[PDB]
Amino acid sequence: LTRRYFLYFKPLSQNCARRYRISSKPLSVRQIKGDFLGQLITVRGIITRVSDVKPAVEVIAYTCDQCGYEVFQEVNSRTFTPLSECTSEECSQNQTKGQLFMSTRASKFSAFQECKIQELSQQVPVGHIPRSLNIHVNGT
Amino acid sequence: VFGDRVRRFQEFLDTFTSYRDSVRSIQVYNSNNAANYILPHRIIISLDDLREFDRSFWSGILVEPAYFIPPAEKALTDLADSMDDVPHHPWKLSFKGSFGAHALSPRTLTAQHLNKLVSVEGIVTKTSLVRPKLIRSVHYAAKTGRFHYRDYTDATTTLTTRIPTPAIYPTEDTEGNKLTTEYGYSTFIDHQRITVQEMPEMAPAGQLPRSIDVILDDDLVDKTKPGDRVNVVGVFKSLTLILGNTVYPLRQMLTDFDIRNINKLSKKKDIFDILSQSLAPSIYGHDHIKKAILLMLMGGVEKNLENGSHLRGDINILMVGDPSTAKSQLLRFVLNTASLAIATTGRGSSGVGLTAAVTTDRETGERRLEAGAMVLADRGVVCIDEFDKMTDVDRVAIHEVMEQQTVTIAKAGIHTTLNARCSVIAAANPVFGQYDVNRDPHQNIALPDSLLSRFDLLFVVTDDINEIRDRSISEHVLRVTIPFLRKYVQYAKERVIPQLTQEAINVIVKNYTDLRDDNTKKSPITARTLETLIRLATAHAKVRLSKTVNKVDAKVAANLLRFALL
Amino acid sequence: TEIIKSFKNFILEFRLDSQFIYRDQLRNNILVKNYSLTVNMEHLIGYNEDIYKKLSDEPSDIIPLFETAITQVAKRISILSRAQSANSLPTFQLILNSNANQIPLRDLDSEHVSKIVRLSGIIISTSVLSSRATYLSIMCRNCRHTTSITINNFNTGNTVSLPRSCNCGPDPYIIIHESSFIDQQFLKLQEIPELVPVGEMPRNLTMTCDRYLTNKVIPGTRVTIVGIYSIYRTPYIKILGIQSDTEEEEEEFLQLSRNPKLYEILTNSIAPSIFGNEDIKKAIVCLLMGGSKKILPDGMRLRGDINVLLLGDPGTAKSQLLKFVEKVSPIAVYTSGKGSSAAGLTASVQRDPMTREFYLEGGAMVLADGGVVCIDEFDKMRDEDRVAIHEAMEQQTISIAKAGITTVLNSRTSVLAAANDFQTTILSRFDMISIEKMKRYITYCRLKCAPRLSPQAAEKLSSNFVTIRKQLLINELESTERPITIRQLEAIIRITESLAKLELSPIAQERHVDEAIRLFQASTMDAASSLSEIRRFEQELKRRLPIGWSTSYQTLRREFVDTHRFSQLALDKALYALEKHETIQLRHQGQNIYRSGV
Repeated sequence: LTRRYFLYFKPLSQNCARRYRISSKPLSVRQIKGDFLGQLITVRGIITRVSDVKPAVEVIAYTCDQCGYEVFQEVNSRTFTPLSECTSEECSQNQTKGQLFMSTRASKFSAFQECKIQELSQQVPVGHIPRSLNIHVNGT
Repeated sequence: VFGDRVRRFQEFLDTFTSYRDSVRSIQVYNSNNAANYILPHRIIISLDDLREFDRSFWSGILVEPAYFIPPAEKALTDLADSMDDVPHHPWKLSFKGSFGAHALSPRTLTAQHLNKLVSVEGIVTKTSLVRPKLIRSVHYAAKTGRFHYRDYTDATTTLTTRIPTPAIYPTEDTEGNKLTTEYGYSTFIDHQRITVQEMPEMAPAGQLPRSIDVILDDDLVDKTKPGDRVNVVGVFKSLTLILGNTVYPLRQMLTDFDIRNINKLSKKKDIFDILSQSLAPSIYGHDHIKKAILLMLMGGVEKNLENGSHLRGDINILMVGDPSTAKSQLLRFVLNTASLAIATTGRGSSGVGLTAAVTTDRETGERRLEAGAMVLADRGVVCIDEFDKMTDVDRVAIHEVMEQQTVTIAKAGIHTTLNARCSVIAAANPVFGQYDVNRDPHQNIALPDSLLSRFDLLFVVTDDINEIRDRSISEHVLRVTIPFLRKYVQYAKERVIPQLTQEAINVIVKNYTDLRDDNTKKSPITARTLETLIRLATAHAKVRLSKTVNKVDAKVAANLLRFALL
Repeated sequence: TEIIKSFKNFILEFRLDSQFIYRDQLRNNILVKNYSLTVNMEHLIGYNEDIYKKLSDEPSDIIPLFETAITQVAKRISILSRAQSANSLPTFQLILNSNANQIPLRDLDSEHVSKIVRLSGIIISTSVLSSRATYLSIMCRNCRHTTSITINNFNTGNTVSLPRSCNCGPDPYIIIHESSFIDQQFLKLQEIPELVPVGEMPRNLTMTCDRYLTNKVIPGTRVTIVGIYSIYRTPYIKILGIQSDTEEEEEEFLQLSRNPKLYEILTNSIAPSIFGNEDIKKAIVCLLMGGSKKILPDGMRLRGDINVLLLGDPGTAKSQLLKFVEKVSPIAVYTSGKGSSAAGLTASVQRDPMTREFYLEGGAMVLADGGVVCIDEFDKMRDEDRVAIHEAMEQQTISIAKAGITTVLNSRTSVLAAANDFQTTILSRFDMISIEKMKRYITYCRLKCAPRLSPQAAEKLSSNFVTIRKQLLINELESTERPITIRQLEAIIRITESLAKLELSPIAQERHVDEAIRLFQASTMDAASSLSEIRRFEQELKRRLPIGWSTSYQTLRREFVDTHRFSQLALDKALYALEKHETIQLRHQGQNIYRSGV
């Protein structure tokens, strides 16, 4: 919530891989095998489809006038539901369950963008077509 | 009941070291690839060593694989742990060989022998999208920095049905703290759902095809594509589907009396004319057209070049003329007398054509495919009547599959190609309704010039009223056999491949250079026609089943050219 | 137990033509693993009177006892056959067919319920191959106890129900599915529509089909079903067996066949109030059987049936003679153009009211196997049925390409249509543009004889063809553009075969061909009543407006209007020829200028 920065990674090259004697190989989209879901991969390809930069929320901030304790919920999927019921630490021990409002300023957003990477022309096999894959980027 | 079966499989593996050295080779290949930094952990078991070694174990595998397959894979995992001595996953099995009565057609596959393993061959119609599934999900607690994990089971991970445990995905901790989804330490196993029906040559053609569904694991997801003949081996489980563990991608009987008859009819030089005249006695005339139809249904050679593209062996025939004759009556004869043939009307296909139909789904995986008509017949013949009514989409499709014999489909999920080495028989009608010699021979077809270049032989049948020739048609229609030419055509297709000689190269070079005359007088001659001028020769040379070609084959091809061009 | 020994003695002791018929059939079915056998009711009534009457009275309690005796002898057959060369045996379902009686659907009453019943009809629907169980392992979720339950012949208040208790409370049971399932079908059957009263539509019946006879019956044929008339009030049929396809009458038919003016009185009898039209009446009465069906040894057989088409103003029995051909003929059903009210001529597909099953609603083109079809209002045809009737009128085969089933079927139908791109299907696909004793003679003639033709009467046909081709060529080279084919000559041959077949003779003479040419001349009189057009069109496009803009249906309307050669049919005919000759410029103009208009 108080993250001023954005954390990102980058892999090692082949020159640092031959030195001291893999993790970063140029992978095709036909060379994905299914079982690489969760490994860091370096894919090479042309980009045909790109989208506009859009703000996607990460955490939804709700404010109340009755208690003052602003709550924050975390979303993970593409969609979500509005938490109209109060889950604060003061409304649990109370008969009243007063209305909550949303804040578009205290909520943390991210510059989300989808892209379609395509398979390289000479890396595709004989007869096959260059199928695509989706890349979801965020931040800077 | 588990210990006795695991010691019997250990004794069978100690007797036969062919699987032990194979799994040691699997492990040393994995170690060499790990040292450089994979194979999908399965060993095919020859069933012929299981019948003579143990009869009861063989019978138990054939009647109860749910109680016989997991102790054998437990023995295989124990052998993989005992054969390896380095530090630090399951292992599966596979079978092959003859099955007897268990090997059957899917149309004859009924409610009997459920639990028993079924070997069934056929043609695949659809191959769904590859979908990953969760069998284990991990999570992290940031309040203390711990890691938690949960496992998932279903009715497709074991042969026996386990007690159903509907494990809810953890959106909360047991203490009540927040948590996140550790994407990456949780394994993913992909599955596929393919459909397979019976082959059109072995099935009693006239009926409906019956298809079945195969659920596929991670290992064998890259070896399936539509349009190929396949043989699957699985278990007919009914929660009705088959749990396919072994896939192998891959007709009149001949006696010794019929081979004497076709060897006796191989050296007489009057065989071709009477064999061309004996195919349809209900149709008067048109001898050279059925001579080309005889050369058409027997085939070519299908030459595959070294390190390059393949060469077309198939021939294509287009037939035009007035609609009074038997062009629509010849398709029924060529459909009922060939080895395998598919006939379509040319207009009325529910998909986008006779290839790459509609794609939609309503089940769990929201992707499904469909097979067309040209992707089913891979070596036979297809017949399209009313060629002028066929739209441009199928015309673009047959422009591409004519001399390349491959079809490429760029869908949202499917980006593969498949073989279409078939021969087309097109029958068309003019747009004016009638045609005579005094009209020009180019605008009467009302087809583009590229389609005239795609089709090899264009046969024009005239029907102007003439009192001399029209006197005997009434008494002829008012007035060698069928099971012999089928055996003749398939024995020529399977045994003899003809090669070229110097006696038949020069005469076809002379004929091609003499016609390249027709360009100034009546018809365009292309480079593709060079190829079609020797295909037919080879044809005639294999009609006589000689090991090489002759000069008379090029002469009868030039005679067929003079009849179909002038 | 005594009935067990009696049925085992009936299986291993019945003799016919000095051989057992059930032992070798059981060995052949066990060797291919079919798990079924064909028994006949006539053999068991000829063998034992203590079996058939008890089977007819109480089949539900004696039939699974016979079934378990069949499995008891099958186990012995399997263990003695497996030991010769190269465990778990299911309950062998028996099928049993007979032809001792054929009761109609209207004779079904409140009596003889749950007894044996055999009747004929037309299967309209085989909807969903559903699943049931035959042996299932059940377990509990509380005290970790499991067991199993078996059923053999009982496949809404019946036999199969889960136990409420084995404390675990109500329903603690879980089905262990992979250690356990059979197929079954729900079918619909209706009575023959040729014999159904005019005041009410034909009723139907529902039936349950099990394991060994699944997917054996295509919907739309003459099917004889034998089973149990049970009650679920509503009746239903449990199928246990399946099969399919007065001397004074023949004396008076032979006396009527000796009359020389028979054709003439037949024609004076088919038209009681129709004034005139003898050539239409003879062509209607000669288009029933068709022609000479000949099975050549090369496999390319010839079609025997023909086509007849009525055309004219409303009235003059265009739909009244069709009722007489619906009630006279062996197999025929009355329908109309684009189907009818809650019925269809072609393959009509609808939705099921229960469980949303996609299934075919009905069809009269499958139900007319081996006869004629008769429709009204030929101008009102849908595009999804026109291609099917377009192929069936010349090839007599109906091909379906659905994802569930892809069946081609022998239609074997002739058409007797009435009416008021359509020009080629009217002028090319059509060749012509007591009562119980008569129907019996028509059926005996359609099954018994296979005629031929003599060359002495065929030379007149050859001379007629030479003269009509030499005479209509004057009208055809004069750019009238209306024809003459060999298909019409083959239809003339089929007409002569039908006319020579009506006197029950295998030979033909000049007596039938002199009436056949007179029948054909009225059709030719009704049918009778490119350089220039392409010079016009092509020169127009080419040298007038290459963009084509400003030159469309207006401008041709002007030129041709001002050249006095335009007929809209002629205009659109030359044009469709140009798009169709793939003038791809004519393609292009059609795409634009056409509904761009000018």
